[PDB]
Amino acid sequence: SIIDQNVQALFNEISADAVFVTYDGQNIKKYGTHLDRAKTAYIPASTFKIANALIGLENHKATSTEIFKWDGKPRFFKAWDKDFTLGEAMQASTVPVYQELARRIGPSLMQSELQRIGYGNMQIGTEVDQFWLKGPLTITPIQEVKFVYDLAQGQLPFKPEVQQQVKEMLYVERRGENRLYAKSGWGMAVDPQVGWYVGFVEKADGQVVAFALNMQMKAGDDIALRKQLSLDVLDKLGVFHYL
Ligand SMILES: *C(=O)[C@H](CO)[C@@H]1N[C@@H](C(=O)O)C(C)(C)S1
Repeated sequence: SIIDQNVQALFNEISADAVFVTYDGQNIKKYGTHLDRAKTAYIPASTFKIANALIGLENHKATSTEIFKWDGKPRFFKAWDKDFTLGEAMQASTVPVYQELARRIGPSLMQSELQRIGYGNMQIGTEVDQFWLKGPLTITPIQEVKFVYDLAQGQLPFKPEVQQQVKEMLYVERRGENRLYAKSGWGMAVDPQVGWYVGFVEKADGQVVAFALNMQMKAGDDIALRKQLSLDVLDKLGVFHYL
């Protein structure tokens, strides 16, 4: 109860509309400045890389050790003018690498797969390398936590080793034997801009707590806030304490 209060007091800083959803395989809990956001579907943005990677590896469109060579065309961030493996690109949010992946998957296979796994509204439109960045694909924060919780538990409808590979692409840090897995997202090409920070905390016992920060974004917002806010919540909840 007071834990739940200590979490809300963090959201007093946050002028933006936000929601923080947690899941432990039984109960969904909601926190933030605007709770209806948990039931609302938004474009997945870079959080789709999780599903994309899974779909690609499952269908032999790539390997986890394969290197996606840079084409020489300067990308949106100078950081992306480089060669990447799916894991390195996952950490760096290298959009062009996953665009290449989506193109290799193709629109037919991408459609059937998203339908098979029930990922959000399962709509891709006509551009197989754009749907997650500008719609029509949408997904709710509740759908994100249930999806990412299953990845943690190896319960998604994919090969164990495929789920394993994508899981470790999301690894951030550990404290004791509690491990933090996460993925950030910023739907920059839509009004309103959507900000994501989706993941889970794996406690060595075997118990997992999946999480999903979903908030309103604006031009010029601090890129580090989403993660930082999420860690501040995970600390106050007792799921992932600071040192
Ligand atoms: C994916 O959500 C975007 C591409 O539009 C990339 N990821 C962002 C993020 O996770 O913070 C970015 C601002 C690095 S760009």
